[PDB]
Amino acid sequence: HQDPWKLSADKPDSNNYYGETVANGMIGIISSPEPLKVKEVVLAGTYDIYKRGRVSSFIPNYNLLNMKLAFNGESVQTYNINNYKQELDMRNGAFTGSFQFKDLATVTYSYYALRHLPHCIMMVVNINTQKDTEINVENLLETPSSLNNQQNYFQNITNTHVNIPLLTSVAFTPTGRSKIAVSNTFLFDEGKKLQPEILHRMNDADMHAMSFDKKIKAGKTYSFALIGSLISSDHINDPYNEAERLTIYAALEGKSRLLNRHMQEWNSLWQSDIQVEGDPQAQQDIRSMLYHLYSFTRKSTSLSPSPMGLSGLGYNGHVFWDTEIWMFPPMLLLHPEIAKSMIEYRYQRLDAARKKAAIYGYDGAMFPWESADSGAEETPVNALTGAFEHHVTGDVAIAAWQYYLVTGDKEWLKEKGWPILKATAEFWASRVEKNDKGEYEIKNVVAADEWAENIDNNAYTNGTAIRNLQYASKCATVLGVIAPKEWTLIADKILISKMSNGVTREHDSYTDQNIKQADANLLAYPLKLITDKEQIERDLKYYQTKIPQSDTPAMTQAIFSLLYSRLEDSDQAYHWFKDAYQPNLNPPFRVISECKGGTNPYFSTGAGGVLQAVIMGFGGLDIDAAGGIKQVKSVLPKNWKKLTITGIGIEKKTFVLTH
Amino acid sequence: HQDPWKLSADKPDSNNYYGETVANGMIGIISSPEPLKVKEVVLAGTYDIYKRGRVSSFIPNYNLLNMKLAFNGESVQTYNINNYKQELDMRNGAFTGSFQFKDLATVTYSYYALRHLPHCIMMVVNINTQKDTEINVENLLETPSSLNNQQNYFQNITNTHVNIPLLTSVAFTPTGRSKIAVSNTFLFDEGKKLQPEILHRMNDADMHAMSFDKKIKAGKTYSFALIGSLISSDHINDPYNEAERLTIYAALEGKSRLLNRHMQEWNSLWQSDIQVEGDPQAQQDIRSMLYHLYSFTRKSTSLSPSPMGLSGLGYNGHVFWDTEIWMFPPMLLLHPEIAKSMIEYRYQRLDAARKKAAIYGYDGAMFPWESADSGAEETPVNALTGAFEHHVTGDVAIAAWQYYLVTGDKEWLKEKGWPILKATAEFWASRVEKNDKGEYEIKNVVAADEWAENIDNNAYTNGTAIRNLQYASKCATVLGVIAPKEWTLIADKILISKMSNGVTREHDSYTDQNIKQADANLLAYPLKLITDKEQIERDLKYYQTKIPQSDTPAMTQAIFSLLYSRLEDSDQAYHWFKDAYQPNLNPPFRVISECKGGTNPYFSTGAGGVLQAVIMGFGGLDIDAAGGIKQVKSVLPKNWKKLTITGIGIEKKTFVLTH
Ligand SMILES: O[C@H]1[C@H](O)[C@@H](O)CN2CC[C@H](O)[C@H]12
Ligand SMILES: O[C@H]1[C@H](O)[C@@H](O)CN2CC[C@H](O)[C@H]12
Ligand SMILES: O[C@H]1[C@H](O)[C@@H](O)CN2CC[C@H](O)[C@H]12
Ligand SMILES: O[C@H]1[C@H](O)[C@@H](O)CN2CC[C@H](O)[C@H]12
Repeated sequence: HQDPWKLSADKPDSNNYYGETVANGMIGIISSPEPLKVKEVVLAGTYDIYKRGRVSSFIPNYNLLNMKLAFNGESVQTYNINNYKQELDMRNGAFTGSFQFKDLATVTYSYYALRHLPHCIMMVVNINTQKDTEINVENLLETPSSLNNQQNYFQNITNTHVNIPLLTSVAFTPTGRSKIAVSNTFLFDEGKKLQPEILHRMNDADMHAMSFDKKIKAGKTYSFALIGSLISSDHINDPYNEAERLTIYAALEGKSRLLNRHMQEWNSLWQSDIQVEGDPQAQQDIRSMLYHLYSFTRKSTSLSPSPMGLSGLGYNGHVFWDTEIWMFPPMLLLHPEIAKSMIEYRYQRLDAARKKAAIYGYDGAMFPWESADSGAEETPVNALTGAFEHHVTGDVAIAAWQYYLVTGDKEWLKEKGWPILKATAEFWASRVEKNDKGEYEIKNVVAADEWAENIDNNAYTNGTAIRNLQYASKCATVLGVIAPKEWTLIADKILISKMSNGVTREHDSYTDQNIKQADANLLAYPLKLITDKEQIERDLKYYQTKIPQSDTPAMTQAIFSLLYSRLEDSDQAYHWFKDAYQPNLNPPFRVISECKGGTNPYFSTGAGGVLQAVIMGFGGLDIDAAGGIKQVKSVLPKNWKKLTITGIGIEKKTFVLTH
Repeated sequence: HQDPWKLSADKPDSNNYYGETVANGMIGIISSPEPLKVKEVVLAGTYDIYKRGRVSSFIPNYNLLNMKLAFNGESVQTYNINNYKQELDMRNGAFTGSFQFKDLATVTYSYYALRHLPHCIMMVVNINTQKDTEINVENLLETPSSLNNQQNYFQNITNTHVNIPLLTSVAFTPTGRSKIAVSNTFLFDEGKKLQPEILHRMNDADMHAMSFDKKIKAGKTYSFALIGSLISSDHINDPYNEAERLTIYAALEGKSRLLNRHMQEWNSLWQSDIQVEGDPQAQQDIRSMLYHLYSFTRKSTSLSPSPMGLSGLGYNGHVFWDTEIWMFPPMLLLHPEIAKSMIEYRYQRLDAARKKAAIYGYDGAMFPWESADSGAEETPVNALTGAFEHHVTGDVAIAAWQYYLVTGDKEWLKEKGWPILKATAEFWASRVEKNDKGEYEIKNVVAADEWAENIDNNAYTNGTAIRNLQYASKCATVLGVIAPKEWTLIADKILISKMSNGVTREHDSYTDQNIKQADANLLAYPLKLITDKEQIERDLKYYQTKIPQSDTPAMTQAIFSLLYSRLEDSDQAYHWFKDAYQPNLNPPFRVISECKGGTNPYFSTGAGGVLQAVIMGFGGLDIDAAGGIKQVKSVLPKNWKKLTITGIGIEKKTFVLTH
């Protein structure tokens, strides 16, 4: 089960099973331990009030691939099949199940979130008979109880060449905010005259289904595919007609054309890759991390991933600084067009950030702690982060500036990056308070260490303010504009304090408390405000044991690893690399939970950080403050013979590291 | 009762009481004669169909500060209080009541529309008892009859340090257009363990309340605050969660931090001030006028005041040329950032003006007579002003050009000013008709003198067209773009005619009719098309007695005053200054009604005009046609020993005038 491209499970155990996701950055499909079922389907960009937090959320959507198969009237179930296996092929995001049904047939099915068609999904089923048999196949469209006011339709789209039977449902999110349309069809190889007749049943309020029978002689392969389109009023004006249109189009493209396009797009994604010799387990784990980030983002969009991407409803689908600081940097180096989508999400939401600042008594743009459709604040009101954790504004500025550093796109800097940098700097200029000594303070925040609430002069927050003001000032120079001289004055006098032992103090009330996650250490990486190796080391020694084992997110140990790599300490770097994610795994596919021993995968934020530990730490790769990518000193794990990182920077460079 | 900073009323008489307003440009709170109550609360930017005119209106909102206080079960009433006094502190917009309850305790309360937090209010209550006693306090959220489909909630927001009890209501404006949320909490000094238990009652369909009891020992002062947030779907997508978020935020900022920020913002506003020596009554009156304008506007927004600002529902909250010509000029000189918001309102509504022009058969932008949320026409259809009073378009142009003259901001001129000037000049170019003699006429309008309906070649209207065309042409030159030569050709030949006595004729059917308000005289000031002193004087002599005493708005005598000041006639200037507002006052705070002996305060338009009579007339200050502020000859009232005007223009100049 340590293939470098494929994650495999024998005999899924539903009592201890965490499903894997396939996704195209628009739809995510999460696996069920049951054959020919899916657990959950999530559509990006569709939010309504629903369950957790009393705020907007991703909505469980139609499990559009759900299928029932019977052989001579006997329904196929976990209990009456054998040699059942599942496999995720990370090369093309194919999820495949295979099993034997008694003495009758082998069944294999593969499904896909098509990479070129954001709103289309396909499942291909192959039946190989050992005896004469008759299959009954049913595709069910069950309206999830997250939706309401559903309608269940069925029709035949015909001409002289085709009969495309469309199974369509239309329904609404809880408050009516979004209209969802789903339309499915079967694809056959045998042609209009010989294809099975499709029956339609509407026997329940919340479910209808299309079905057929097919006799298959012993020794034959019979194949069919289900194609489905899933779209909403958040994506298109008329989702009903558009879903049907899309499914007709896809059906007429056909399975082979669809998969070829899909494969070509996945091939391009994997032109940026990480290869490790001497550690098959690391190789597979890292490939999984890349696979998840690639599946949970999409170039040429304004979409940004939640902490759980499209693996489910984790954290309501909301967008956090997890994108800017954790998922964005690895994607910026490997596929800058993906990073461009992530920053586009914030650029499009700059007006909402301007509104938030005004409501809370500040200038410029104040990005929300949690963001969704509008760009307004979406944090649950019971969490003080929403009102008080303000570093997110600086996080967005840092990412904006980095986008320009790595691409060198001055047109983008003028049209998009400067609007962000200017407004965010205006925010910080209005957010600081000057004291009697001429220092600038940022008082009453929630720290990056979120356990420290309503404290003053948080190290990370203050650091992000400094960087935002500096980058805005640098941006202004690049574009030949005059930046307020106050931005530099303020940046140079924002307080960052040391305790009497010379360690960076996390906030003004900090002595020796346990902390949730890295904060002061973030000044060393990513901010690079602390570059002195002795200071980096002192801060590591003091804070590394301050993070408890329980209830602490995977936003710490990857940074420790990276910093120990930059200090050329292989043993410590490797220790922290493993600790960053191996204690957070769930079976059978080694998906990553938020915390150690947690059960809420897939925490793409954690993957993002670990990828930085590999690329920026072990690989020594770094965003050069004067432009482009450079390489600094690094070390590898003892047991790693070679590290190869491909497709880095706009020059698409390959980096090879050995002992 | 002639403190220069405070308006005071002893023992409010509810049979003859017109309340005063505190406001932050977003929320206005109007006083009740009753202790611990408010009369009315208005939120800017929220409009729906409601009562007058069958068009969009401000909506009476939650009286969110309404409180009941009892001492040992005995509620506070008219009959059991003494030494009851109210005071408005204009320095910081604090409305304070104080009273003695029997011989047992003294009570003070102060409330604020917080200046830095547009959507937050606070009331602070202090109780000093002379014997041991127990108070019961109730805060009530009554849904006004203007709203529907209300929901009444209560909950505790906790952590190890705090228990913030939130009293929240959500409701809808009449047609469902806007969702309103209000959320209140109590602030205590004593901390979570010792603070009173908060009870919740929901005994009515349209009212719920939170309450507590507190024992107070003899000789001690007990203090608490009520904080409330009031916001709508016009302001934020999710007003429900945003109100609760805001109130939590405010509570954790705390009273002292909130009032410090409030005070700092008010301090800045009063850096522009008018000081009069030798007339305490004038000094107080003028401070009131400045106070109301400062309270009813907001820098760094796109908000514009209605004729009654946030003092009530007067004229449905709509925006009229009252802003551009009456409130905007004094604010442009004192605080250009306030003027900037006023013109921003129009800029953001340029599309809607373009739509109006197209619908009425013209080119360019035709600004509506009455504006609200969209920028479309909002005048009641029974008033011919909405279809036919077209000078508003010229008024917006004049203000836009003046903004540039006073700031010299060429970037603003390019991005915003020119778009307005260009489109408005295109309107006038399409609005005029050329006659046989080569003159340009503007036929079938309602005059600035609104009593003249469906007449031709109104003096003021024609003059605004001339200026709009001139200013647009000059703008084009500044920016180096080529302006249609037709604009100057037209401007030079727009008809303005004289009667046989050499007086400017109001319109083509005018001989000697009574007029509603200044019209022909407006050509002298503000337009400055008539500069010849003998002409100005003849127009004054003819028209000054044409305005009746009754049913004529405070949009005339201030201009007469200013013009007599420019003619250096102190007696006439002072006569008209007093006549402009003193006959319009309502007790006990000397608020200003629209007309003489009227009962509909507060007419902020009138204050705006009178402020021009003071600044531009007595002070001699003037917007120079070539840029900046200049000073022309003027006189003072005999009894005024000194006039000091501070914070004028972008140089923030002080002007001092004596006899
Ligand atoms: O942004 C992080 C935060 O830094 C952590 O304390 C964990 N949080 C949980 C949800 C999201 O991942 C968020
Ligand atoms: O804002 C986030 C925070 O970043 C996370 O650590 C988890 N919290 C739980 C509720 C809310 O989503 C809040
Ligand atoms: O614009 C003015 C108009 O010039 C006057 O005749 C009175 N009107 C009443 C409402 C608003 O003040 C409007
Ligand atoms: O247009 C305004 C006019 O400017 C005012 O003098 C009052 N009028 C009454 C109805 C309507 O608001 C109309």
